Amino acid sequence: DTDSLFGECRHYIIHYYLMDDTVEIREVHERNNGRDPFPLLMNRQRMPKVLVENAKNFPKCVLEISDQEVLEWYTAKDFIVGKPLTILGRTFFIYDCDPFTRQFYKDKFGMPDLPPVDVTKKE
Amino acid sequence: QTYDVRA
Amino acid sequence: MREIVHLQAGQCGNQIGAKFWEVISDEHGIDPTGTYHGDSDLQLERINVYYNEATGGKYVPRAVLVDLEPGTMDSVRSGPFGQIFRPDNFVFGQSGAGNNWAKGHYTEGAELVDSVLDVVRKEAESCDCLQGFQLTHSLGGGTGSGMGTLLISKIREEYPDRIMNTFSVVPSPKVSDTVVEPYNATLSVHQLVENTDETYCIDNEALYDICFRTLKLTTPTYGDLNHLVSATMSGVTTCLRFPGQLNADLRKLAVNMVPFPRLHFFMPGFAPLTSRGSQQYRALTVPELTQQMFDAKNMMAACDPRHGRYLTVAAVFRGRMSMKEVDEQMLNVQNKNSSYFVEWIPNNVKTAVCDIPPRGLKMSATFIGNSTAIQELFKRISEQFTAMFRRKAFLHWYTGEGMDEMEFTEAESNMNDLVSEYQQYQD
Amino acid sequence: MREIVHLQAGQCGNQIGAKFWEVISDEHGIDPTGTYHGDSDLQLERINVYYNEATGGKYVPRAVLVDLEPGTMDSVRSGPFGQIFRPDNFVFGQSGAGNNWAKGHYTEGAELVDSVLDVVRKEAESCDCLQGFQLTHSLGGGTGSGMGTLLISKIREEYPDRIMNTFSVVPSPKVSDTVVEPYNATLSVHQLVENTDETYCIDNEALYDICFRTLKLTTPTYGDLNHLVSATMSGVTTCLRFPGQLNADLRKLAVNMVPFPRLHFFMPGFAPLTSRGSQQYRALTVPELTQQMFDAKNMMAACDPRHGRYLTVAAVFRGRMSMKEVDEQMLNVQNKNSSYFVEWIPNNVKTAVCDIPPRGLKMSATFIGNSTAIQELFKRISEQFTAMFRRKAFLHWYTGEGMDEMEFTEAESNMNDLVSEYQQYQDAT
Amino acid sequence: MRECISIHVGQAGVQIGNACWELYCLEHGIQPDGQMPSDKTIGGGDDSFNTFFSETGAGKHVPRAVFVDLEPTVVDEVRTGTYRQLFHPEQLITGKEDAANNYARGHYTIGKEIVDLVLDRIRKLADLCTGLQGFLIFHSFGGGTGSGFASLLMERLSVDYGKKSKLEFAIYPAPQVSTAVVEPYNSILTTHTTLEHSDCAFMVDNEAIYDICRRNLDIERPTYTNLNRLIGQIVSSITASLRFDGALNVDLTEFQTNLVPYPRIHFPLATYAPVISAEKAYHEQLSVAEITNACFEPANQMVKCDPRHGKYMACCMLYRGDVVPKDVNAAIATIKTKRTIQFVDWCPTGFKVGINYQPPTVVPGGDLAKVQRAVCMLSNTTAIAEAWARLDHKFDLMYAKRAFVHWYVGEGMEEGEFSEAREDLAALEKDYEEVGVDS
Amino acid sequence: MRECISIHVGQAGVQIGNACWELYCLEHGIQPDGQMPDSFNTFFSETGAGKHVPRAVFVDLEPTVVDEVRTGTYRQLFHPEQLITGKEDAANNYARGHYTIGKEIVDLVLDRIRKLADLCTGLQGFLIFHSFGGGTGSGFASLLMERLSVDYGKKSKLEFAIYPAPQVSTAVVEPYNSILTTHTTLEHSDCAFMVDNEAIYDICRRNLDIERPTYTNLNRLIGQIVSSITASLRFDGALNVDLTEFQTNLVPYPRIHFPLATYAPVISAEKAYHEQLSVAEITNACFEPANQMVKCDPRHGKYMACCMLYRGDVVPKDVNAAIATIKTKRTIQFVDWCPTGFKVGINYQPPTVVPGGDLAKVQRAVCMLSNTTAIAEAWARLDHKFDLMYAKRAFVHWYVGEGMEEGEFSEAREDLAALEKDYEEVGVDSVE
Ligand SMILES: Nc1nc2c(ncn2[C@@H]2O[C@H](COP(=O)(O)OP(=O)(O)OP(=O)(O)O)[C@@H](O)[C@H]2O)c(=O)[nH]1
Ligand SMILES: Nc1nc2c(ncn2[C@@H]2O[C@H](COP(=O)(O)OP(=O)(O)OP(=O)(O)O)[C@@H](O)[C@H]2O)c(=O)[nH]1
Ligand SMILES: Nc1nc2c(ncn2[C@@H]2O[C@H](COP(=O)(O)OP(=O)(O)O)[C@@H](O)[C@H]2O)c(=O)[nH]1
Ligand SMILES: Nc1nc2c(ncn2[C@@H]2O[C@H](COP(=O)(O)OP(=O)(O)O)[C@@H](O)[C@H]2O)c(=O)[nH]1
Ligand SMILES: [Mg+2]
Ligand SMILES: [Mg+2]
Repeated sequence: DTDSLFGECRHYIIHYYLMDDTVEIREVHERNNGRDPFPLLMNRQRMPKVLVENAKNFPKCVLEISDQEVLEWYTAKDFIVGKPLTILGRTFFIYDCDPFTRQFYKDKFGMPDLPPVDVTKKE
Repeated sequence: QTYDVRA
Repeated sequence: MREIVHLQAGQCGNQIGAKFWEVISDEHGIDPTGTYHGDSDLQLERINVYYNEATGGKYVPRAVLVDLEPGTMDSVRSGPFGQIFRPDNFVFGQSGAGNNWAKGHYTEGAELVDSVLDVVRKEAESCDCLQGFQLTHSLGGGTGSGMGTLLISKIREEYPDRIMNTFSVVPSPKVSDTVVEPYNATLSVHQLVENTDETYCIDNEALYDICFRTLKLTTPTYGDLNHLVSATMSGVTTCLRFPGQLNADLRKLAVNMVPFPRLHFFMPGFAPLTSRGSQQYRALTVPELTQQMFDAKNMMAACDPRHGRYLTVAAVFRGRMSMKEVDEQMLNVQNKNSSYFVEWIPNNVKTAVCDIPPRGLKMSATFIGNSTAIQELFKRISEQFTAMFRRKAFLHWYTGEGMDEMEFTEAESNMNDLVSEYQQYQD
Repeated sequence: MREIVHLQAGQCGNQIGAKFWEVISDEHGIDPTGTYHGDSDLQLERINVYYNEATGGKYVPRAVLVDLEPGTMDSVRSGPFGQIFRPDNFVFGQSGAGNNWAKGHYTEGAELVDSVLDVVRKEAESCDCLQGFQLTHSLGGGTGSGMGTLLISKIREEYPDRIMNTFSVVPSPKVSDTVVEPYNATLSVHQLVENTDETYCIDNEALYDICFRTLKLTTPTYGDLNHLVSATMSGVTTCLRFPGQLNADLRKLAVNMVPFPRLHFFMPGFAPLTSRGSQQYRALTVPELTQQMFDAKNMMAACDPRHGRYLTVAAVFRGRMSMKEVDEQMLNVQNKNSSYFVEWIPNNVKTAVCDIPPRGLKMSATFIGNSTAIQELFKRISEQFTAMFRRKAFLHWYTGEGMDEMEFTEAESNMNDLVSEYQQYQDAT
Repeated sequence: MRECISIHVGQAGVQIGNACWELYCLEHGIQPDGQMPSDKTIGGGDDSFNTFFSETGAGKHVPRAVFVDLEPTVVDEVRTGTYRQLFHPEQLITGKEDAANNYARGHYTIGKEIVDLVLDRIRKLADLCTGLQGFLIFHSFGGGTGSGFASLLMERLSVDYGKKSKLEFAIYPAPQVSTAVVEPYNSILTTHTTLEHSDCAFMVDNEAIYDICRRNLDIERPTYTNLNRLIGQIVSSITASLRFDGALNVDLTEFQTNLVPYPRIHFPLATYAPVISAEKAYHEQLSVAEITNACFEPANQMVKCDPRHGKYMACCMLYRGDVVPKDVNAAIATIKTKRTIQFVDWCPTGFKVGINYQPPTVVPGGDLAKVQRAVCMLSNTTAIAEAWARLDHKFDLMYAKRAFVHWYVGEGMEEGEFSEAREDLAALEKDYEEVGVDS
Repeated sequence: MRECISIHVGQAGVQIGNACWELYCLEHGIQPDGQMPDSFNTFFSETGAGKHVPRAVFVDLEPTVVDEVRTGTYRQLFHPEQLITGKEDAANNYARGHYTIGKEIVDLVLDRIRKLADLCTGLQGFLIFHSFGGGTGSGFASLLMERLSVDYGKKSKLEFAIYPAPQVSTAVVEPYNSILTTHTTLEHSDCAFMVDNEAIYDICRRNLDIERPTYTNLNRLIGQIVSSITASLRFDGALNVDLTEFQTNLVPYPRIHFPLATYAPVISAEKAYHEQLSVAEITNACFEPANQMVKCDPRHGKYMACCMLYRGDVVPKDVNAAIATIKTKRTIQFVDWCPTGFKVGINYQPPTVVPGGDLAKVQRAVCMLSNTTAIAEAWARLDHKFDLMYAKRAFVHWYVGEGMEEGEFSEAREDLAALEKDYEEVGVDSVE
């Protein structure tokens, strides 16, 4: 968020549940942190990516976006290490993931190579 | 292609 | 110009108001970040009614979030439009009220009202000309039913002339989730009648009934009941935010809706409510909006106006239409249902037109009505309140706060005085 | 031209002055080496006010660092901007005072004041037209509360016309760390009233309260309080160094701020302090400054002025702003809170404008105020001083130096005289 | 030279002002920029950019109008309309809070804030003109701004200009349909100023135009803009003899003189003809004979009343276009020999005829076809008496229960004025009944 | 030829010098180096090199406020010795600028005005710009004027100064300086132009639509007014008026020399596009109380002598029609002993416009110098502020510490009480 006057570098941790595919984004609070202690940015829910092209004739002021109107859900496919991914207009570049995630991705999902990428400046 | 790693 | 400050009390208030701030964020085209990316110029000319400008092109809501339990603030900040609200606008205590009116009104209400009044005064002085404050709360809660009644009493003394609209949630008999529900409602309604210029009675079970038949939603959560409420809440101030052929605001109906100061309870309604399957077969227009308005099935509360008598009727029309047809429907529905309108007030219907259609739709309509049937809800509460009050049941929770017993008697007295004056207007 | 010599007494003074000298080093764009690196012209136009020229393009601060204990000198020499100070400007003794006022002013103060005097007269003769001296110290120490009071006692005799500003640290009743605290404070306020042009009462408890709530930092180190006082310190002389649309200096405010010579205790305010989450939702506008200067929470003193009556108000604005908006707010605040102002003084507010903002910022404002609430702090000292002086507790440390018992009586009498007349002038017709 | 100033008040006055000034700009050929260095030259009226517009040395003809409202948005669209550069921004005056359908709010609390500013604006407008003929004021009896703020304005205008005429083009509440419920209180209470501080009234209800637009112009789903264009045609026809030359030129004074027999009777009825769509217009032949017969048709009246139930007292005629005096004359002689048309005993000669050259211009995208000849009628009659009677009946059933009163008395107006104004219409209805008696 | 010398003092004097000389240079066409790319000879002296050498004296007790001019765009317009500074300021203190710091620099600034006047052959007079609140603008200007009266007994001396505002104020000790300064502007002044910032703040938001004005916005307006009074001298006109004429036709008694100025029209570039300027139209606006740059109501007093200044495309026919309009209203009052209270001056060249300003390029202008008795109430509000001050003897030790006797404080209070007492003496009607 450097471009705005309120530049920040707060790190985030993103959880995806295999219960039903749900994503939550918790923040990493610092020592001083300048900020009120808050639990999470977003809560367990289903993110659409693109919805059915009949969205023009959908009264979004009355009915919510539902499984009839979406044609595709956020899945682990956008959730791959090394590549940025947008949620609600947030750039959210993935820095790294856990060893259990690396295992599961390599032996159950299929892609074997997800090397880490440093994101920290040299002071 | 190039947007660095940024802090 | 003309500003609005949105008060938010209780979990019912917090979830409804957060949903409301979404349904005007999409209208005024602001992202969850806080920037404008809309297209039309009219979308950004009167944004100052609900939003306050900050540096960096960011617009912040003029809302005060109050809830006595810190748990609800966690969900609101973690919502989709969570990072849009200001942290200082969040005010919250450490201990809840346990669904008890007496605790939240006197015991734990005293330590927090000074902080609520602080930010409310700050938001009051920030704007130049203020029209009124809007409060969303539940009448069966512990904070909104409790502290919220304390908030409205204090602001009326501070700002008498400004208008008070209340989007309160009134319980239902068929489905209830709290045993001490009648005690809080009966002790709160006494505060609304003395200090409120108009009230919008909404009941969850009517919303459940609408979703079960009218909208055809298989698994109705709490959100769709809130989104439908947020539609009506947007449908009253749409004429204020935008130009129209026959313009209106929150006082134009409020002047035109109060025959006597004791009568300010209304039936809100929303016309374009169709199932997703029947959306193609339905052809929305001024007639099809009208017959969907006037049935009791579309009504958002739990009283049949057919058993009652319509005092005054509002029709705030959103979108572009022809009024001679609008005029004809209002005159037609007046003539045929002659036994349902009052005889000492001719021309009971008030109409207004704002040209801007709602987002994702072509035509929309908001109905606000005062009918005799609102007494049926109140006497229903008396059937359960006194039956629980005749045995002094669940009184030690209320009595332990230090309150007397005549407060219960004077509350039941004024309501029985209200309905008797309300029944005599019917006859 | 208009120069300032920065006196520096005690561990409180050494750490505050070190932070201040770093702060205006950033504003004037001078590296820790001592060379100018700043981007703008006016960052080196009036730098002779605080800095002295050295061959090879070097600037040395015009500071005199004094402390009876040599331990603090090593810390300030080991700091970030430690090497910028001239080594000869460091003057220090071998034995401290042990929080004893009598040792620092009478016994151990006599041997070193001459060495302080030699450097002080050296810097004073260096500048052609000195505006005055400037001292930071603590009233709860043995050096600043002791030796410092002897220093301001002498310097009035030599240079009477020069402006004396004192940014003293006043003790708090709630938080304290010295058992013999009130005796030193009672023996220091007597020296301040006779020989000082203006005094700024700073308190650590209020600075903690600011950083706990306004900035909501969880772990306030001693740098953060030293940063807050340094910003207020720079906000007083920013109009002197840089040009402004309505200029002022120390003498411009001091004439407007002292109605009577006994009344020179002030109560400072700094506007633009907000938490990082508070940055996100904020419109940088001057009414937001004015509301934030005038609230009881922002002030860094231990007195609420709602029980006092505001005698005179001063507000120096740093930045390029519109004075019609500036002037209206001070008229507005004078009208809504009419009860808190004196009625014998119309137009209680003095205003000034400096166009250059502080570095890293667009807008700021510095507030200096005189009110009756400063009397609430002196009596609260007497509630503890007399309670300890009645049983003659901890007196042999003071008595062992060879001093009499009357000195405490006259110091208590002078402050009782001052608080009694101060109340009279508050409710004067 | 002759001149008129417009005092349009409230949402109704502003919207009518949008239509009428658009017609006046097109009538004289003025760009929305307010200038005319344009190549094409329409007309030859060098004197004619006076009266309505004000000539300046730089070439911009700034209009002589005052747009005032207590809500900004209705004027704000004019501020961002096509003719924004045409209007003087200071001629546009806005208020932050409106009357909210309350006559009291716009008369005692909110109106008085901007009265001094508005009356100062009128003064410099009157300072520019040399010979002011009269004031044209547009408002509505429904809204509080058009009823309250207008009422005090005429009260202060009368004490400032005693002699200058003040004409009332106003929206009357319709008998059956209504856009408000507290409307009768405001219309009851605004009758007092338009009775003592008025010279001529032009009441028209919105329902009659809906009848006219559907029946004749064939617009099945009309709009306010359709109503406003018809209104703009009337006012131009009133001012047509002033703007251009004619055989029988009439100013504002003569048709005021030949319409008011008694000072308390100044409520005529307006009628316009021919009003037909583009398709049907050319298929008929249009003469003077039938257009004046349409002027006497009860279905063509702009007010919901039957003149056959009443009796004419003074009819003012306004012909315009390629009219010839005999077919005006022969039309009148045919009018007299009808028993269905009745006239008072004390006015054997009850017509005032004015003749002009310029055929009425048609705005593009309208509903009126381009026609050669037209006619405007201003008929004072006793058939308007029933309109007040229904309004009293509507008011009486709602004053008895004291509905809506607390809004008014809480604002700061006494309840004794409510009964006082009702007595006035009780008195005014008897005055028309006195004239209906024949000796 | 007629000449005028500028004796700008204080922080007010230096900024008003920048605005006035910027307009003056554009008026004649002066390049910022000082070159014509001779009506300019009244304010400019020529060398071989063609540099015009503005005849101004910038004096202040603080160097920062003049060093900004020294680095300014007009660094090569003004003479380095004409810029005179002081090491320390008077610090809002009248006595400090009158007895301690002023006297060190009196010798130099009197030598400068001597040399500038030595350049001039026939000197019409001096214009002095200063303040009543600040110490340097009140104290140093007083003694300089005290020594100016003896040095040149005859030469006219005009006083343009700001007055302390009725409600707002930038300091707290201004009334002490303000009260003590009235002695100098009474026994050593020929004409006074007291103007407060609120009224210039008032006029800017309602006419020019500048909601957030600054001192440069006011200073351009006062630069316009000083341009208007002198423009009759600079360029030709039908009825040319000099400094002596309007001085004589404004001052009936020696102790009454406080005229109230008024300027019109003050409109934006947009406003001129849809409005028709006329001589009668701009004349009326000079009489509205909402346009006065002194917070006083002339309808509460009576007009006693009015000076007229027309500039632009002005015709004497419409001059007489406007004045004939003026005399036929009851709302405008005049004193009994002055049936004829006008002094008309007509000039040709219209006022120019500086780019980046606020005033539109106008074709006709009007300047009003109306001396009335309604200004006396302004001094009355100063005494009430002063009397509540002097009772408790606040801020006196600063004045006493400099070396000023406390008896003068009562004496200055008694003088303007007599000066007030002269004003309702004029307000008495001679009812025979
Ligand atoms: N015929 C016609 N009537 C209009 C028009 N605009 C408003 N009205 C009438 O005006 C009445 C309401 O008053 P408004 O003009 O809308 O508002 P107002 O005059 O500013 O008064 P307030 O509502 O108190 O502010 C409605 O009942 C309409 O009948 C219009 O364009 N044409
Ligand atoms: N209108 C106007 N007033 C000014 C201007 N500059 C200063 N002032 C006024 O002058 C008053 C203070 O006097 P200054 O001129 O600023 O300073 P000074 O006269 O040199 O007095 P000292 O500060 O003691 O040296 C302020 O209250 C301002 O209102 C200006 O450019 N325009
Ligand atoms: N319709 C609807 N009702 C809600 C929602 N959230 C809570 N409620 C109702 O609010 C009641 C509980 O209110 P409570 O949290 O105790 O209010 P509080 O004590 O003021 O915080 C329940 O009976 C719910 O029916 C919502 O999102 N929609
Ligand atoms: N606010 C603040 N207070 C300080 C700082 N350093 C020391 N103090 C205070 O100074 C007091 C001790 O002063 P001391 O060293 O005895 O002063 P000395 O005897 O004159 O050298 C303690 O109570 C601290 O609270 C500082 O950097 N900031
Ligand atoms: Mg209106
Ligand atoms: Mg100065």
